[PDB]
Amino acid sequence: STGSATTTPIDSLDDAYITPVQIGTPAQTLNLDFDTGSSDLWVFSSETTASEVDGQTIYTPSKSTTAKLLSGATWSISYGDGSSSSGDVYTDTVSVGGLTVTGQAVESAKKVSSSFTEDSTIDGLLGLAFSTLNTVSPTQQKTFFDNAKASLDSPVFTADLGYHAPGTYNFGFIDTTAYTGSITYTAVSTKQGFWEWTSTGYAVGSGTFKSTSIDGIADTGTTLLYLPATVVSAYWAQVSGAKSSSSVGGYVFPCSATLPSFTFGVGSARIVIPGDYIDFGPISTGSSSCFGGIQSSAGIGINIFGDVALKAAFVVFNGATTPTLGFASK
Ligand code: NA
Repeated sequence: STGSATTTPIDSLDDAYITPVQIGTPAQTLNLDFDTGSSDLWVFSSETTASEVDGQTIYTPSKSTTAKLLSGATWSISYGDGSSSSGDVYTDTVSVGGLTVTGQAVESAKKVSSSFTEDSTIDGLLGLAFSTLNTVSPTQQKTFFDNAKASLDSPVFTADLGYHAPGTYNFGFIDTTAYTGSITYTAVSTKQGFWEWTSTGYAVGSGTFKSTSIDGIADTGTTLLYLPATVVSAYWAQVSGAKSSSSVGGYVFPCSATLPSFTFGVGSARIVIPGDYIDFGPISTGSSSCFGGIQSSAGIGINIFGDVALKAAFVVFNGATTPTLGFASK
């Protein structure tokens, strides 16, 4: 089997992407944030504290003829941005882009933190990291990918995120029309439950490539590119008037600037992030200070190749017995 679903930016900045997901019988379609940096499929629901729901579409298990309470199971998750959610668990039928899993754990939120309530466009998350990070207690649950894997034509999914445009998540096949050149594969460590890999270096604009190992995760659920402070300083030094602002919480730059590209290495291959991808716009409405899309990972404890990096590539998440990542230009 295979599946193919379009993923759509939630706003004009590509802060996140939403993908429709069919849950239950008859289908309830919710727009989920597919997150390769977490392992829970959780949804706003009929159980969510009413004051914490503001425009989201909710999953109502009582209206699904295939929903079953996973008795005694609870979940609770905290993300890198300080957001959180928790609740109980149902099993149900879940379909993505025509690919169906029966008996998927669907984590029903009783509580969500303010950042979820305030984002009316995201109805929940669908985790695509390794199932070792799933938070369901006392019986850990599998991701949608892990449950689908054995049925797939190939044990892979691909992320093809758009810049200010829709893109695609495919399950079970490589679309050889969706990228240019060849795919370069690189080793993954699953030791922390993430799609963790080592980039071979970087360049700033038309500058020389610096060969240096940068361990990080491929995380579709993180907006920005978080790299070591040396790398990030080197990048922003090439933008007149850019500075790190403790008050704003990262590097800002004059909105009048033209940003340089940023290149990252994947083995001997190179993925170029155009400068425009690094502009996250005014820090507040009408400001002439703009927020940068490359930020320091210092204090986060891991480098994160989030959407700013991933949307410059066609990315293969290879879930074979020895997982690997693939990157192609597109
Ligand atoms: Na922000």
